[PDB]
Amino acid sequence: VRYEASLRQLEQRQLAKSVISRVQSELGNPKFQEKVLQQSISEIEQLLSK
Amino acid sequence: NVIQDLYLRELKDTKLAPSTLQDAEGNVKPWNPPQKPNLPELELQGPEALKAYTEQNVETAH
Amino acid sequence: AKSAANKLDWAKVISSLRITGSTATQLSSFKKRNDEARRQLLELQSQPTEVDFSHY
Amino acid sequence: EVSSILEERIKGVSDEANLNETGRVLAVGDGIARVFGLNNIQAEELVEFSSGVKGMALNLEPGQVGIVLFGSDRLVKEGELVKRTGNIVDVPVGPGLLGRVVDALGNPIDGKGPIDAAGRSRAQVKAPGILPRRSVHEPVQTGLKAVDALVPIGRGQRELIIGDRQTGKTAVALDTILNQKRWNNGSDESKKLYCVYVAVGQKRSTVAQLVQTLEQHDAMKYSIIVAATASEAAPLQYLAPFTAASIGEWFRDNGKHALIVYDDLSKQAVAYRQLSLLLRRPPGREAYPGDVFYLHSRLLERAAKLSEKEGSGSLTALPVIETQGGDVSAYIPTNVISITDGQIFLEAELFYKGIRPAINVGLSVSRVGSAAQVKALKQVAGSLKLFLAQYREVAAFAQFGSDLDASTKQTLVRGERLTQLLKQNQYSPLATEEQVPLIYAGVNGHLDGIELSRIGEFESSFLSYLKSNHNELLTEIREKGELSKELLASLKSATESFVAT
Repeated sequence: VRYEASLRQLEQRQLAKSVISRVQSELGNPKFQEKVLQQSISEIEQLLSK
Repeated sequence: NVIQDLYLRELKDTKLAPSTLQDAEGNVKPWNPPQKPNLPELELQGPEALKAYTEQNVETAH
Repeated sequence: AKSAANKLDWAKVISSLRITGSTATQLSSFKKRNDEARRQLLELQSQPTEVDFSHY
Repeated sequence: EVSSILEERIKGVSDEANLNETGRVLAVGDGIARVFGLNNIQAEELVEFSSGVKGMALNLEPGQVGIVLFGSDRLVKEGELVKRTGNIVDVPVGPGLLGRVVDALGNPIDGKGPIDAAGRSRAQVKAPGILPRRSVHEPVQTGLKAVDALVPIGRGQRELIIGDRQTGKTAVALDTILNQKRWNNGSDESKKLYCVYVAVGQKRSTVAQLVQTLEQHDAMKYSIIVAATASEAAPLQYLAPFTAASIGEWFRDNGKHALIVYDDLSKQAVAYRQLSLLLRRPPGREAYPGDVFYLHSRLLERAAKLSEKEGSGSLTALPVIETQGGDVSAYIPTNVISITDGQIFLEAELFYKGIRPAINVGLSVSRVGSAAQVKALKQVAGSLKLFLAQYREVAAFAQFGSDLDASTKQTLVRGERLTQLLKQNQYSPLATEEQVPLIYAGVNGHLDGIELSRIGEFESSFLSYLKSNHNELLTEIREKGELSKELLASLKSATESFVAT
């Protein structure tokens, strides 16, 4: 049980660093531009609801 | 949004990392069960002892 | 239980006091007490005799 | 599996709405920020710095609201925005904290998976009134003979462990936790104590060993270990007893009886000293801010034996104060002494003298409580105190070349044996049922004759003898808790029987 649990944690941190790699992948894109448009309209929706 | 992008992309596109089951076995022990350690035996067998003890033991005084 | 044996034993210890000699009587008493005290400490030491395959 | 759990965690992030209040950091460093803005703001609120740091707010000024960081300086930067959490400091409180080491915030630092919390509570909660209380009618016996007999400990009561640092200072307390295993193993909730060991200011290695020790003695399964290691922030350290207290209150509220060790309370004072000196409050005596007394007093009075109506739930407290230089005239020890309901002075010289426990009984009192100990043990130790006091007086007289008369040496001889009787090795709690015989023997002077060296042998053997024959007798002491005529006679005969052999 102890080594099994340790392995679940080890797997989780390995796959965690892959999430970091996916973050680096997202931030390159001109999705960096295109989602700003999404944020722009989202803030329009938010502040109009105020 | 970014939440969706990160979630979808990460989860889908990265499925696990290698792991070694053999190494897991290495750090644990399967344990096979101990079999018959020692068998009881006849206590102080040989009535050489018995006659000796009856005759010798008499520590009562005069 | 063990207490019947030990009350009767110790009653006999102070009876054996009445008779003379006991230089190796006491070693016999010591042996019976020793191992009797070992088995009770064993029986209190005890784990369940099989794995809890419920939780673990 | 791990993938599904990760998927759940990401899935558990989703959307947000307009954040009320902002303010811009300006001067900042040391761990104390001052932000401009935050016009609406509760005092003691938690405010989220955009760095990631969360910080309570201790100064509200008509200039710049002073938010004490609970994170590293390096993360914070000039002109950052901080958005108010909107919550005065609060702790998750629940049953799941049993069997968990948790940091001040309440996150497991042993990482046995996130806590199962039945509520959240607030870190500052005022002490229960005069109205919700009952007088202490339930003993809690530490299993250290000197403690139980001489300074009886009762649930509710705040009893101060004071003495020179780490002279097994932690170990005295740990022994109590270990003997509370005996009830824990048992049954009846109100006859059980849950135990919260709070560790403030101690190095990670000491703490790690401690949690290991508790797991080793398999006493981890009913403990909460609240930790704030030495590296951790002075603000987190200041907040640490108060957030431990709330976790305790969850027990108290449940009607459960529990005991909270605040080791070292002295380190809370150091923390508040730092906190104040970088909030630039005028510094009090010895640079500890004056309301250190207030801080400690409000904290300690939260533990109580409640009224029957209010479920009786007794949080019991044991503060532990390091005495630097062994002089209690220092401001923080003086303050604590007043607050606490008893004092349990430990002396270094007696440790070296080989009295282990090294508790100096001349300086140790339990100023209240006497229904805080077993009736049987009270009867036997009735003159244990007197004999010891006499031993102390006689021994004092003996110094400087006075040739003692035989009557004084009867006392002296009796007294010496008692001292040997008290000693107990670290991590070796005893059962009270079998502490009553040992004191009976001593007080009834059956050990006075017995040679000084082999007193320890006598103690060990006597216990074995009582286990052998008079195990019926021990059962009765457990069952009736006051020595009857039959028990006194049985015990007298048994003790007599074992004096020789």
